[PDB]
Amino acid sequence: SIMSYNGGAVMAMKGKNCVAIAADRRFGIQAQMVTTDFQKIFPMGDRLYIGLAGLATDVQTVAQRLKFRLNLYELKEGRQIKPYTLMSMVANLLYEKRFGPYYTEPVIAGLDPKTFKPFICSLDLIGCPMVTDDFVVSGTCAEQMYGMCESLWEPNMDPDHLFETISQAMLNAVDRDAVSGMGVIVHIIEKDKITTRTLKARMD
Amino acid sequence: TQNPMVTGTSVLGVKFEGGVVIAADMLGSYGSLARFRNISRIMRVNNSTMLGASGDYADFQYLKQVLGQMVIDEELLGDGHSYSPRAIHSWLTRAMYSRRSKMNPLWNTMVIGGYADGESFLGYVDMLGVAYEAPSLATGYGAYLAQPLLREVLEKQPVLSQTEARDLVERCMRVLYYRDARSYNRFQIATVTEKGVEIEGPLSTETNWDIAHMI
Amino acid sequence: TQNPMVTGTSVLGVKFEGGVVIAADMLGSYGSLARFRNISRIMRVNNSTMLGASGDYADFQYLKQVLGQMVIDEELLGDGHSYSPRAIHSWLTRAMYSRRSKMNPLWNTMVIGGYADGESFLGYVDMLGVAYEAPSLATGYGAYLAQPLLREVLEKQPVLSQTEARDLVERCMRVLYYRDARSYNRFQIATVTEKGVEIEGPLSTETNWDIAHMI
Amino acid sequence: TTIMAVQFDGGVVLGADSRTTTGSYIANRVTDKLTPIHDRIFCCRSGSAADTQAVADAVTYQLGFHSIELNEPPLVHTAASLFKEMCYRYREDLMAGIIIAGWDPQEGGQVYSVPMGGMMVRQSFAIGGSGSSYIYGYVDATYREGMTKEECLQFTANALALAMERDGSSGGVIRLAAIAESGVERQVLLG
Amino acid sequence: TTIMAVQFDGGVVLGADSRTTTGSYIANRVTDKLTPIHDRIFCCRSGSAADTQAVADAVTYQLGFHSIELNEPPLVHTAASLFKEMCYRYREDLMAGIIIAGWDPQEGGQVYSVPMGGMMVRQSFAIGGSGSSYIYGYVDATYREGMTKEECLQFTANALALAMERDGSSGGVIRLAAIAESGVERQVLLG
Amino acid sequence: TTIAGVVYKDGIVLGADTRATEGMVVADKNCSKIHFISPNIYCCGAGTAADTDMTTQLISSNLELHSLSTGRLPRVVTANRMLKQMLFRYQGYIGAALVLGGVDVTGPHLYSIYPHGSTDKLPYVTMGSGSLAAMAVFEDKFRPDMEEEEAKNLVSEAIAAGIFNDLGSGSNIDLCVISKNKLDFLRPYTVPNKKGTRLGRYRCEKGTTAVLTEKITPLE
Amino acid sequence: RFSPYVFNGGTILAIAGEDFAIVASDTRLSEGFSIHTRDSPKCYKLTDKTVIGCSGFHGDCLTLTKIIEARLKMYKHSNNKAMTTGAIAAMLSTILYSRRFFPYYVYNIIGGLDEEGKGAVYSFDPVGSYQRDSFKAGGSASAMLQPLLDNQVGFKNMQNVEHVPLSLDRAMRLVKDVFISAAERDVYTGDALRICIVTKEGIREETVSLRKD
Amino acid sequence: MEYLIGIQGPDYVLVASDRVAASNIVQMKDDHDKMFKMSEKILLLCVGEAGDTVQFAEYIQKNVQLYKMRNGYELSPTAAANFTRRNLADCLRSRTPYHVNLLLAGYDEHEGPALYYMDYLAALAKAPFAAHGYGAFLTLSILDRYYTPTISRERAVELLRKCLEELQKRFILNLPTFSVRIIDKNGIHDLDNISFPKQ
Amino acid sequence: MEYLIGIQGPDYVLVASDRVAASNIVQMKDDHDKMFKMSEKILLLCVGEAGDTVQFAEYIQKNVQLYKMRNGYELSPTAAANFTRRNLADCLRSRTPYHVNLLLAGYDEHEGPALYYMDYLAALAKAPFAAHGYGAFLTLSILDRYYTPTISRERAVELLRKCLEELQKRFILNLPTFSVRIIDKNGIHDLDNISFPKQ
Amino acid sequence: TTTLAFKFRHGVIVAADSRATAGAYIASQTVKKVIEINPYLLGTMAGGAADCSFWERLLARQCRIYELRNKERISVAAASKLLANMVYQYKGMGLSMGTMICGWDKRGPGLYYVDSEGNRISGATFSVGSGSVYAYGVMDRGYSYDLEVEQAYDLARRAIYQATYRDAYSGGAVNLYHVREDGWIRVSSDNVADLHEKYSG
Repeated sequence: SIMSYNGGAVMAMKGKNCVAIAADRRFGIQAQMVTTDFQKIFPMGDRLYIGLAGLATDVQTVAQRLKFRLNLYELKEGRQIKPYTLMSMVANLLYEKRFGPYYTEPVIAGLDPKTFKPFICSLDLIGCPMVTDDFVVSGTCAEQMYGMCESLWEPNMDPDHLFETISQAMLNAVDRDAVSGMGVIVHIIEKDKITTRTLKARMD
Repeated sequence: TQNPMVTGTSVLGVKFEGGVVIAADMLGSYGSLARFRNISRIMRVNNSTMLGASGDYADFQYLKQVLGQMVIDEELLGDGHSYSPRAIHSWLTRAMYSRRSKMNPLWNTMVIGGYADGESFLGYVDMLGVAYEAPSLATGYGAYLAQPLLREVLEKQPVLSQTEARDLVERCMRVLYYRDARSYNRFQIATVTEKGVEIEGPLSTETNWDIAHMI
Repeated sequence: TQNPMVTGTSVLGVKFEGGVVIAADMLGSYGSLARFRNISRIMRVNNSTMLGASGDYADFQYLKQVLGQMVIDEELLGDGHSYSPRAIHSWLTRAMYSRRSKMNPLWNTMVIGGYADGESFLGYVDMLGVAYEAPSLATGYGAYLAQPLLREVLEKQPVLSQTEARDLVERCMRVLYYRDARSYNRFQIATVTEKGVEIEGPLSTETNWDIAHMI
Repeated sequence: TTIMAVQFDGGVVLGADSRTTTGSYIANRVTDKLTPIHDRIFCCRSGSAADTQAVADAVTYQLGFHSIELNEPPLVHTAASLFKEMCYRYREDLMAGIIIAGWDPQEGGQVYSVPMGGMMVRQSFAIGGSGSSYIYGYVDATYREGMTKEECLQFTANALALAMERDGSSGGVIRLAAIAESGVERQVLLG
Repeated sequence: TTIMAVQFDGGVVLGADSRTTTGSYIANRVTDKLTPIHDRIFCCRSGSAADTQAVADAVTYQLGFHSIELNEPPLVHTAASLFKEMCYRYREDLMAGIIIAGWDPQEGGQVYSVPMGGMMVRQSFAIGGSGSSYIYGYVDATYREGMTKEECLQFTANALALAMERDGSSGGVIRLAAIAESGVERQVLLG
Repeated sequence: TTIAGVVYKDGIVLGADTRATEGMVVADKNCSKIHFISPNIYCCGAGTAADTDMTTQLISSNLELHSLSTGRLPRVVTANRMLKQMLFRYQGYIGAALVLGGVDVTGPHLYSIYPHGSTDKLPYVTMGSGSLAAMAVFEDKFRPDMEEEEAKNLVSEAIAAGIFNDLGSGSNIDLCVISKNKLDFLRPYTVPNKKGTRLGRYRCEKGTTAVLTEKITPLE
Repeated sequence: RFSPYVFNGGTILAIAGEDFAIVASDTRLSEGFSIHTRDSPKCYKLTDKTVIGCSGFHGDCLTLTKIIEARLKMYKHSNNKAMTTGAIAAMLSTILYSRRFFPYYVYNIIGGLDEEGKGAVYSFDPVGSYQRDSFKAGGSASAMLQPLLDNQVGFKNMQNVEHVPLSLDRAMRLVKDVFISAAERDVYTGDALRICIVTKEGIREETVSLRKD
Repeated sequence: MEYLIGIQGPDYVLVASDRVAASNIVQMKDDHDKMFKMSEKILLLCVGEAGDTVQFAEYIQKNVQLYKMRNGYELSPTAAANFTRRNLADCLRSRTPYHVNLLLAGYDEHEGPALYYMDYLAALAKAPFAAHGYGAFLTLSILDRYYTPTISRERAVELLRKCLEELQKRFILNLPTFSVRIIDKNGIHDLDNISFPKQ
Repeated sequence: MEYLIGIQGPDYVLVASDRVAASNIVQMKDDHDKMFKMSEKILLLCVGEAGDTVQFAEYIQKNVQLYKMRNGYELSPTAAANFTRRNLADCLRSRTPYHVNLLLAGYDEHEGPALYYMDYLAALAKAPFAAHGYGAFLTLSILDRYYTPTISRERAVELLRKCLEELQKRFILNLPTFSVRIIDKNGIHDLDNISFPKQ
Repeated sequence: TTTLAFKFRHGVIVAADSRATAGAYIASQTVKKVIEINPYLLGTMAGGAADCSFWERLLARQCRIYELRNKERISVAAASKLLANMVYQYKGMGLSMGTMICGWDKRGPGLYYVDSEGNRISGATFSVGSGSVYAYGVMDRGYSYDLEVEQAYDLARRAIYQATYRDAYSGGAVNLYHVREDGWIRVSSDNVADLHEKYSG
């Protein structure tokens, strides 16, 4: 399919007072890779990120249009954006192309700007929002990511075991996929700091 | 129009000495179902020209509406001018040709009869904008069936009286009743003269079935 | 068979304590036309097993012919052996599977009910050779409509008496009359016991239309 | 779907089944197939459901606005003219089987037929719908000129019951309406 | 094409139009749509012309050979069984609308129906053909159990005349046949 | 997807389920399918999930605009007329199957809306993929002018018939009871499907995953 | 017009132990958006040391099972011994390839003991290529089960974790946990879980319920 | 079909293309140029359809020159690359899409050298080497074998010669000549043309 | 795609083919042979599908050798050519047609040299020169320009070299090497291989 | 899928990957794609799993009967020819087969290539698969006829590593066989993740 033209995998997972998000690194046309440093996770303010997967054209295009609407929002209002407000903003942007749709499926993760409350959601390619309490996934290798997260997720987890859970979920699911791989990057954010780690994955 | 829903059938027409006579039946078939078996398919335009049509009937009511307005619009001027039957044949040709060029045609086939200035007129109009004049016309299957009966008489005798012409149509309308699956035994005959336009009522035919007793 | 001409509709069946009850209607619809409104769609095989079918009816008369011969051919031996209802369910499966492999299938869907050796039996046969056993069966739209009414009772109560089961079918046959465009208000009920195979006559339903007075 | 309309000396008589189906499943078991437009003019609709509901609301808007200007009761032929304008213009887009009937002060009872093409014709009696082909030879052997009102209520009830017995898309319950100078007599029948 | 068959106490009554068409042109204006098989068994055929002529000659060959062996008059159910064997086997190849009727010494009058599928069923009365859908609701409101022969000749004549008036593929002339124990009374009617 | 509604002697009970699937994979175990319209009118959605969400917010925006300009309580026939006239303009491209219910001055009113723009007023409706299973319970067990708990028992039974048919839900049967004065809204009304417990040891170690490059960034 | 295939769902799991083999499957038989039955196990005891599972189109699963059981008897009266586990896997590949141009729509996994008393699992494809593995998951939920068993059984992508072989009791709770997680996200899975255990003492069966939606 | 190559160095960018302009069997022109000097430190390579290469790339060519004359200074190679991607993606969902494949070579005074990759679906990438065409398949694994990030410009021409001789061996098309540029802190320098005595 | 050439002389036949066995981009074999010695004075050249060349031409190869062993003498090149045409035309209206293109080169003791042409629709022709493939278009007008019926075998190799160098110039495929035979009153003699230093 | 084979002074080297996919889904990582026909013949699996598995097993059934009748091993050119004729009867019916035949012969080393289309050709170097064109570059740059034994082991092991890097349908382990005059011998089998640390340094 068109979603299977470049591959990709984005996973988010909710912790106790923190939230983690991960993605792969491979960029390539259908069977031939090109590079291993393709960005799929974009910062939208502090303690609030977004992940994109699907057609690599619409990954870079939507991330620039959303940044266009964000900076105009944060200047007419002195405050920063709330995580629910971004989800309503993205779903508006996708539904405007109702019949010419962008081929991407976003994943939003972040904390509350005032309190510590984590937030995860994901959307369809036309903008049906969906908030959960445990994890959201998107990409070509979706079913592999559901099988790992249903077994490894625990309700209240420190940032140590949250890191080890989403690492073991992403490493085992992506190695079963063919068109995803070549490295995995992990952002784990919290109230005090932001930790970015890259994992030792199979480069085949 | 891409799909004609309710259709008519063949329409005849032939000149004679001092007038034109036109006949058609009164049937509104829908596919094979003879659904509307009492309708009129001949329109009396003002005093000299006269129109019958085939093909789709809902499109015929549209042209019956538009031509009805144009005749009224000239009579209100009162300048002593009217549309000649050749002028209606010119206007109707440009209406059909412009309509197919938008690829949204009018599914009809129309016969225009008229008598003006001591001259008979008998004109054909196709769906695709093909138009000509002839001393005898026939649409539908009547171009295959009744048309050789018309041409044999006119080549053997170029002019016809009114009683010869009216008798000759009733023979051709009889033959169309035998061998057309969309025919009906109830038709009407319209005739222009110098006295005006006259439309006869729902006439009928007389059939023979003596060959049914044969094996 | 590539195009089923004259078709039936849904067939119900449910076990109970010491027997199996099966119902179907008496309609031979041709597309939307209810052309043959008095036919039987339930065949009484010898003394324990019993067959109803859906789908094409001309194919059903073929299997009614072939199964009718096989039962006669065993009774003439007189060795004290008969076909068990599970054996008919085995034979009919291989007949359907062999027929689709030639890409010339039999357009049916068949329900086999039987009671032998103190044991009820209720089997399904698909056109494509898909077969299974169940305590309740339904073909056609009845798999969408009457099947949730069957399963709710059997999960809340695993065994049923004969009067409970026969009353429960008449409720499900009533509901199929309301919301199936190929239904008919005349059906028959066949029942196996240890006493044999019994087929009731052309029963009817009782409808309610009090919601028609509402807006 | 089977619809029915017969005029008589006083006014007209209308009738229809219900059974709005979708494929082989009945979506609506009981349905008002006949619709008021003005106080004396009804229509019974056939074809696509969402199309004929949209057309009948537009004609009611136009005819209802038109009579308040004239301060006069509308003509039945005026109402049938408005359905012709929408159906002929928006052909290749709609599937409408409209039959317009109703009493008029100038002309009494009238029945008009607007089939899927877009033509318009006045008839003594008019039927339509999918199951109309089955009673189609019964109706002209049974019709007789100069009926009363109670005969026409008996006439259409036996006429609709044969198609409702037979056609799979038809059946349900019989809805009837009698329109005259006095009032509108609507009733729901089964038999 | 419209064919008709009604049984009564003595025997059966058959009837058909002629009008063999091809597209929208009538190829044959008058046509024997009903065909003798044995001295007491007729059939009236519908569907493809070249198919049903080929089937009826084969059944006449088989049934005519079969009765000379038994030295007995054949059964009507035996004749209807032979059409079922050819139509069910050679389905997807034929378009046949056969109705078999005739008097039998063992059983009197019988009417069987073999439609395009290949099934067989006995009926009190049976119709078929393209224009059969139009009189289809007239026939069961008019049918009455326990008719005489002269009523059934009147019954089928009015029944066929409505479709022949209406259906474009039907019409022409009415051919009737009455089969009883005595003889076969064939007549050609118009009205 | 299974939604249903009923009209009892005083008001309207609506019911729905809690599953959204993608292909044949359960995407959501808890999705709210009963949408707010006005303080007396609610709506259930079926079909394309994003088409029902964007439509049910637009009409809920206009009725808030209309009632605040009028100064009185909205009518259900106003919400019906807006929806059937919107969906007809898109020629059924917007795939939305809706069940509309509310209590007006005139009383309770229940509608069903098809994505081409055809509407029906009925005492009880079912929509969705599992609508055929839920209509079995209504057509067997409906009687006019039921009481409160008799109606809530019927809808919770009818939705549960669709859940044990396929494409049911990770069942959390939802109910919205609308009366002349009291409004109810119950998300976990009945939870019949419980996930079984996990019986395995899945010992994770702080350091059982190799890391190539770490990075720390403080905040404030 | 007539199409000769349809999909029925199902999920088959097999694990080769050190001296055992475990074959498990659900009992749901579905078609389209309907449930035919909630009691239809996919396990089949061929011999006392070999269990096969069959998924995919159900009409071919009934045919292919009856072909194999006939040819087991044809081996035995011709060779005076029962077939081994590896001999059945070699025979089945010829049977599946024999209809190469009108294939069986069946996924097959054979689990059982070898001649040395150790576990053996042979996976298949609808045309008849096979290989011996330690664990495979076939059917509709196959993509939801392979990445987890690579973590637990194969110990892939794990750092500083020793490789203890899978005991029998630890392998039981792994099978019971993967189907609970699979029944949440797959719609073609539920209503029961039939588990067969092949040891040197016979074949044990065990049934664990699942969610019924 | 035709070929591009993108060897990136520590302080230089080595690019090369072919010189063939064939028409369906015959080879009409054997000294064709596919190199477009956008600025004094930015090249542009374009491979695509018959008309879309000249129409699109000259639209970018004259539009970057407008930025220079109007502001007085030159675009960075990053912003110049990221302006081109905006023009395909806007013109993609239209009745007239452009079907070309690009790669960009630039030198910055602040960021050093740069290489970018472009698909006909307008995806950007920052690569240490790239290639296009059918010859991209055979050759880039050679270039993946012997690449060193700290490589000299003399080794890079030698590695380019290794990369082209295997395309002379196992590639069905002819491709005799190959034009070569180099970009450094001074500007675009033209290296000598690469041809092949085959046998 | 691949190439054949058929220069006929007064008492000799000069034939040459190419040596390429490519697979869809790559060139798997560069010393492939397309020349089949049917007899001691008859060659056979075969160009066609991937399997039909080896299957059909070896069927003719072993069947002419049967005529030699069984009768004791050799077929004429006319009858040997006209037997092959009988085998395509019989096997044409079948479920297994062969799609190959042939040309035959023979010398007779009574009739001298001979050259025949064969289509995949099995039509015979007696030609003074012929060619197959896409390179047949560019080259045979050169061969039509400088042909003389009374030509020497030294001019014919020179005319062959003119005929091949323009295929080196304006033809998109690679085609580096070309094997050459010659047939005279003595038998099949192998001339030297023709290769090309391009630049 | 990526296989390669080349012959040199000291016999024939055969190497292949071990990844088998199904669409975008990886079935396994431990597929033996080099089919051991005899103690003196080796065949590969490239394009179609059961097609290459069946017909080469049927070839191994055939060459054993030839050895029992004639008391002599079959030649490599003969075994390549028998496989070409069996496949050609099913031409157009949709077989996928692209294998190679390796083995020592009385004429020396032997290397033939066999398609499902009927391309029986000999040669010195071949590489078949989806990631085959990634192997032709790195192998032909390093190939010589006079390579050493340990040098040729490092060449083929490098060439599969560069193919599995760029291609998505190639991975797993890297198998390596060596055909000697007496018979074939298995050399080694290395994982790519172990070769990644060795080759990167």
